[PDB]
Amino acid sequence: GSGTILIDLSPDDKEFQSVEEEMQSTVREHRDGGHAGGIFNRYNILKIQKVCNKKLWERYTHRRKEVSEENHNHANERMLFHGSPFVNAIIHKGFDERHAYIGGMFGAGIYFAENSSKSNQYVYGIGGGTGCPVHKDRSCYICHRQLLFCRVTLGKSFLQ
Amino acid sequence: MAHSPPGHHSVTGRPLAEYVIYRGEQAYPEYLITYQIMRPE
Ligand SMILES: CCOc1ccc(-c2nnc([C@H]3C[C@H](NC(=O)c4cccc5nccnc45)C3)n2-c2ccccc2F)nc1
Ligand SMILES: [Zn+2]
Repeated sequence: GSGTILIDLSPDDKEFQSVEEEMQSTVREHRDGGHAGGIFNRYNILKIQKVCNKKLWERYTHRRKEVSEENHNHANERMLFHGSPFVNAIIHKGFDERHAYIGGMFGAGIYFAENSSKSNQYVYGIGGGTGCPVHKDRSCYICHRQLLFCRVTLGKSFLQ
Repeated sequence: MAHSPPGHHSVTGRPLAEYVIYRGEQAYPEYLITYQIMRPE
């Protein structure tokens, strides 16, 4: 089975508060006026869990080094938010580009954002899909959402 | 396709057999063959 352990972080833990602050402080007003991700200036942060998986970590650090050696010994590593309907799969199986939606404006890739409110727009699908499963509401205040705050190797990044 | 279908690592077609990989590290260029096509008699 999955070699993923979830480590529950305490609200009083500095690591919790750091990820919490990044989530809250990177909210912005969006051009679609909350159409995709809902209307809000703030989150209710219910849980922050460290995803521990040796297989997925060693896979990441291996590729990070390969990219590093290709880009003047610089990984160009960034902490970035990810939203998609497949967070439960990703924490167990890792990120899989074979499931990437080709219709995206930047092609068949996996999307990250430095704004939490941007990644929130993709939690229920492209353009917020049909919103939450229960109320079919993109701006649902009841249903619990999941984002990933990810270590991402950008290496030599191409501007579009 | 940009990548292998989900659960797959390659594509095989018959439009003769052709094999396609979407990652360069899934092949090693083991032998370099220098040659000419021979004019048939
Ligand atoms: C306007 C811009 O449009 C966009 C915006 C965002 C996206 C986008 N970025 N990443 C994804 C998901 C994550 C990946 N899948 C897995 O990593 C996966 C792993 C393991 C098991 C799985 N099982 C099923 C599916 N995926 C996995 C795709 N997306 C994304 C893709 C489809 C639908 C919604 C999304 F947010 N793409 C385009
Ligand atoms: Zn709901």
